[PDB]
Amino acid sequence: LVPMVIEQTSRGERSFDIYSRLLKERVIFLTGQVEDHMANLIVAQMLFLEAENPEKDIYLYINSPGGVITAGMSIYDTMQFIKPDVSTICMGQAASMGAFLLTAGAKGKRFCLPNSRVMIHQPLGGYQGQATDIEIHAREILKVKGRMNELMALHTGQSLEQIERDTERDRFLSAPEAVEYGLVDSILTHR
Amino acid sequence: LVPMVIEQTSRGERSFDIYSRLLKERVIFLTGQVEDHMANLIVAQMLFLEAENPEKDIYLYINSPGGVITAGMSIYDTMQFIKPDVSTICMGQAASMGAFLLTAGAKGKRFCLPNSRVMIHQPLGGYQGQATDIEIHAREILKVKGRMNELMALHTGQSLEQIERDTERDRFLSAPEAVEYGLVDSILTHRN
Amino acid sequence: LPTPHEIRNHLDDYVIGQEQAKKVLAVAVYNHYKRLRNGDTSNGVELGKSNILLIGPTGSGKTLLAETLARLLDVPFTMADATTLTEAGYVGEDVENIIQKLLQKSDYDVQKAQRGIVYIDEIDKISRGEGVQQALLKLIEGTVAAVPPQGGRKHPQQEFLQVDTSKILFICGGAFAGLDKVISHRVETGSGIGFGATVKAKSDKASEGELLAQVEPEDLIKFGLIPEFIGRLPVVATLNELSEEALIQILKEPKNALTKQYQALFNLEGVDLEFRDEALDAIAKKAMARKTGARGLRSIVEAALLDTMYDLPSMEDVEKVVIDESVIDGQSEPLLIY
Amino acid sequence: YNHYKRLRNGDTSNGVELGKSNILLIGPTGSGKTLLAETLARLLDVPFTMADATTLTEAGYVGEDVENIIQKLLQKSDYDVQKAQRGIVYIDEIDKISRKSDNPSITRDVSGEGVQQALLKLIEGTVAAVPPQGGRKHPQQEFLQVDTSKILFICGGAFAGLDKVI
Amino acid sequence: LTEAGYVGEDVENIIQKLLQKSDYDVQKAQRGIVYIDEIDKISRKSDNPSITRDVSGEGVQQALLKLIEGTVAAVPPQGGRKHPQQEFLQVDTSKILFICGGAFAGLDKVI
Amino acid sequence: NELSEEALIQILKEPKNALTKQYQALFNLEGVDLEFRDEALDAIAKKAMARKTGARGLRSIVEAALLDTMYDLPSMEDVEKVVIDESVIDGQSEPLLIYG
Amino acid sequence: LTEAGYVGEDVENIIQKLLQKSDYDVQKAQRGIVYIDEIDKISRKSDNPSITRDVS
Amino acid sequence: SHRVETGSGIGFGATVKAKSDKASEGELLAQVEPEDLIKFGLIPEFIGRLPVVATL
Amino acid sequence: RGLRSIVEAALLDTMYDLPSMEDVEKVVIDESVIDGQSEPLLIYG
Ligand SMILES: Nc1ncnc2c1ncn2[C@@H]1O[C@H](COP(=O)(O)OP(=O)(O)O)[C@@H](O)[C@H]1O
Ligand SMILES: Nc1ncnc2c1ncn2[C@@H]1O[C@H](COP(=O)(O)OP(=O)(O)O)[C@@H](O)[C@H]1O
Repeated sequence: LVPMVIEQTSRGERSFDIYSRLLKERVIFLTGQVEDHMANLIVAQMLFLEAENPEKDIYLYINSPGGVITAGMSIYDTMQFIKPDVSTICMGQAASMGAFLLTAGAKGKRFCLPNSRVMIHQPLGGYQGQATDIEIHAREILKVKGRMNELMALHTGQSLEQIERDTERDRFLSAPEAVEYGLVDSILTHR
Repeated sequence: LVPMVIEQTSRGERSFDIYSRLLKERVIFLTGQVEDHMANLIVAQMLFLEAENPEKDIYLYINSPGGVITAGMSIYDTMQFIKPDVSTICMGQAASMGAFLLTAGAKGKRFCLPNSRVMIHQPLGGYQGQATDIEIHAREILKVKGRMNELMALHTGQSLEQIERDTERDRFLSAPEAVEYGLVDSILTHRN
Repeated sequence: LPTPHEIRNHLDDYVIGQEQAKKVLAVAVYNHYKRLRNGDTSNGVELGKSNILLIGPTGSGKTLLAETLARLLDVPFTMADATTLTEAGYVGEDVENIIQKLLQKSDYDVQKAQRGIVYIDEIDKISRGEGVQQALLKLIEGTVAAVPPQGGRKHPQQEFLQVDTSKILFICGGAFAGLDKVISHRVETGSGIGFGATVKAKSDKASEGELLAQVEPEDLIKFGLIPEFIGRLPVVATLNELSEEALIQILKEPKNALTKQYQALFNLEGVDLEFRDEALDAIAKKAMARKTGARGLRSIVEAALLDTMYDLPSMEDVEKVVIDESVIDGQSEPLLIY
Repeated sequence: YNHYKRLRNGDTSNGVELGKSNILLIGPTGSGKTLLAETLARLLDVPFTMADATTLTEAGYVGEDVENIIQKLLQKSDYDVQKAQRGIVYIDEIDKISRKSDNPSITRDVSGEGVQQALLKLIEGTVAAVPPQGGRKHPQQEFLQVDTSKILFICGGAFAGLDKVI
Repeated sequence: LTEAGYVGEDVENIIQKLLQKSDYDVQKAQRGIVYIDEIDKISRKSDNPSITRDVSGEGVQQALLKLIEGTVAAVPPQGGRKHPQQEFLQVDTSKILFICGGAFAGLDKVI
Repeated sequence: NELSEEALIQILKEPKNALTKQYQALFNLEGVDLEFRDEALDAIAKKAMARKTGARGLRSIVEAALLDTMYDLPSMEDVEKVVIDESVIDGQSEPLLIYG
Repeated sequence: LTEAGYVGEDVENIIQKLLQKSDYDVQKAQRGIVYIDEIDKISRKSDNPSITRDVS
Repeated sequence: SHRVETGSGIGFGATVKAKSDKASEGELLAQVEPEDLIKFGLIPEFIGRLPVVATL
Repeated sequence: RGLRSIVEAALLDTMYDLPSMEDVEKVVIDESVIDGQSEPLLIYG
């Protein structure tokens, strides 16, 4: 049961859920496995905030053990498409898809907590059917892998070759390691 | 279900949930298996209270059997980041994750009820796959073990070596024993 | 009709730390008097009244600025409160009553009374009653209000004195505590809860001084003020705050300083008084915590000097008296010289 | 111009009795509605005054009475009912008197519908008991019979939201 | 018109207006005609209990109940020349015809 | 009908009791002429429309622009005329002062 | 005490009463003291329709 | 009291104020200010003219 | 009472300019003027 918070102003008092109250401050919560339904909700929040103010920055708190790749690209493309700079803050952890969205944030506005764990790996997929269909799907997932690595290299700043070797297998990273790698810009230790 | 309550204010009578009413008084309830969904809810509550009054303290009531480390670690970093002190009270029990958050509270403000039981153990996990992958995950969980023990030693004040030996297996600590170990400071036997 | 610079000098004698606000009031009041002074109105053009709007914290000197100007340029001065007129019942009677109060000090002279300076405070409270603002704007824009002639048991409608409010200067002071948040949202980042937000609520409010200086009509309408009322208040003066050090200066720097008042009282008695600088910070610190601004200074000093005032007349051989920070705390007794 | 003609034609040699037509200025705030009324007093020969509808309230309540409108018109007219009868009146903020929606009227709305009911006879023309000055209606005989049949009325207000209705 | 004891005008004032046309002649006034417009305005707002006193509404009707059938109304002698020695005139409305009229908006819904 | 940006500019100079003429007369009696350039009138109207204050807001805009000069002009001497332009409205440049 | 011109009382008579005690000597009268008891009973109140005017 | 009453908390570490030690007229009137007197009905100018306040 | 509004609107512009006109002996109003498509006829002597 989400709690209700009261916002008091001269005009009057309004009651909001904890998640909706923070939305007014351009704070979006990314939680759980990435999927079409949850991703669609996050996209709606980005467009809504863009209409209210296309200049103010938007904050994105990422805590998720990855998920569907297609759903993730919708969020990534939306962030780059809209004019407002989307800040990314890693809470708890950021898996393959979470890390891609984390590093996708605006340059200089990517943060992570000191004890956060960042893990990056190559895409996972499978197909059952005829050999001809397998080649079609196998070519598709490989293109996605190369495409994702290219984007990660762009934001991180590392070479494409270095990103391929590192992302071949699961590579757990810490907050200080992420800073040097390029996934994030700075750590938010204290206020 | 949750029983509604009435709060009297200058404007007039107002209706509040039992949990929401306590949230207005800087009281957060940590209950059940620690998971990503509930952790983000607690984090949102903390950040909201910080804006209202960063000077006033926050009271976290911990009654849970533990859970995920990643989810629990998001609350620890939030508590240390915000300026207001986060008071931790142990109700019923505080397992591995509940104990880390309990001892992580502000120095001198950590409390525990007399009949509460505080249990601490080392992280547990598992992986299935190739030997190469197992080595990667085995190194990761071991680093987390050292990370958690390092922080636990800082708050409790005990040496890292002692914490490592004590947390090698499940260890149950009563409310008085926790005071000596350093997990808490005082016991709230009766209101004074 | 002194120049604005000269008017500012007089205000500086009694008010300190609000130099910027003095500039706004000096030029605004100069124009109002200039219009009255230029009563000939030879050219067809008609001059329009300009009303000031003072936005500052409690005990910042809003009220003191009103009467100080009247003292320089002798004119009747009256004060009113928005809370008094929020009844919303027969508002016409109370608004004209304000002019009746002004006429008491103006010898019931319409010409002299028209030049008076009216002051109002706590305007934020009515902002949200909406109806009371409808009546208030008429008074500022200009309206003729009939008043009885110098009291009397009774008088006919013919003898009733009618005074035009168009020639009277109205100062609607106020303290908008919540307006600072609205300005920060519009001007600064619109984040107050997140990690990147600014929640440095140390109570210093140093930013509030320059933040409130950016006041625009947009922030006022959000506060609940109607646009029509805002339009009748073109001039805006903003006081930032009274600092702890500023309070120490107010204790002695003003002409009619608080310390000088008590010092004179002791001097005629036959014993001099000395106020150490250490005692001043103790008094200033107490006022800051109480949040009364300069108002609390009088009460704090009177209580500290109450004990000595009771025994000093009966006592003798006290050549001089000295005060220190210990006396302000109450643990110590004022030092006596023999 | 027609108003002056009616006063000029006060003799009424013909059997026909000239009627009165009132104006309703509907416009957004800041469009000069109030300015138009103020710009007429300069040239207007007959007494003219301005008032606010929000202050007005139904009779028998602590807010105000509509008869007070004539008191203001009498101030300019030197309390002479003869010439005041040939005056003009302006009523501002008439939009606030409208009922909002779905009201059963059990509350006996005073600020709204009550004010309209009292003005009805006033606009078309009826004798009104006006106190001398600064007085409220009471059993006392301090009243002045004023006729509003020949007094023009110009109700001006900013009907916010009317565009959506249209 | 409003209930007695309130700021609004009293019901008895109607007789005073009729005495101005007849030169304050009680005999000629007792046989006069009266017209009360906007009678629909003084109506209970579909609330028989009437929690709050409807001085402007229901109260006016109660005051007029005895006036229409007949009552010895009291009014000033001659426009209140001097408040001392009022000697309020006695006027009986038993023979005074009354013609009330108003537009009852919403009555069609009831019928 | 609601006022437009072009109409606001007309209101500043065309009316007999125009806001500009009020300040001009205030300065003329002192002995210093006053002039407003068309570039400044357009900026003043834009600010009112930008802030939605309307015609009433024009007084506030003029007050702020001439706040500095009105304070120092009486004390100052040898000021024959003052010239205002769009640069004054934004605050980047102080109002030009002509010396005799 | 009530507003001037009303049946209740006039505030100005307080000074006259002080003179009777001092035998009308302006010199010593100015050195007198006044005690207005029940000051809270004249607290401002909202307008009442039934009452003609709030004299107090 | 409405102005200087801190209020009662709900948590374990909060301070609960029972009706026994709620408040009293003594020690409450001593904290009187001009703003509270104005609400009672006294004129603000009247209060300003009376700086000395003797509270029993 | 609605009739007065219809007539005033139709003759609003006419009455505004009628005094300035010269030798206007008669005026005629027809159905074409009510809807607004046409303007009232002005006869000059
Ligand atoms: N600079 C100053 N010098 C001397 N006295 C001051 C100064 N500032 C404030 N005061 C005193 O403190 C009071 C502050 O309260 P006031 O001006 O009435 O405003 P408010 O009604 O907002 O409290 C002044 O009226 C005056 O008595
Ligand atoms: N065309 C105009 N010329 C001059 N002033 C105008 C004009 N239009 C509007 N105003 C301004 O509008 C105000 C008068 O109307 P206003 O008070 O806004 O009406 P209302 O009270 O009906 O909203 C004044 O500030 C006046 O100068």
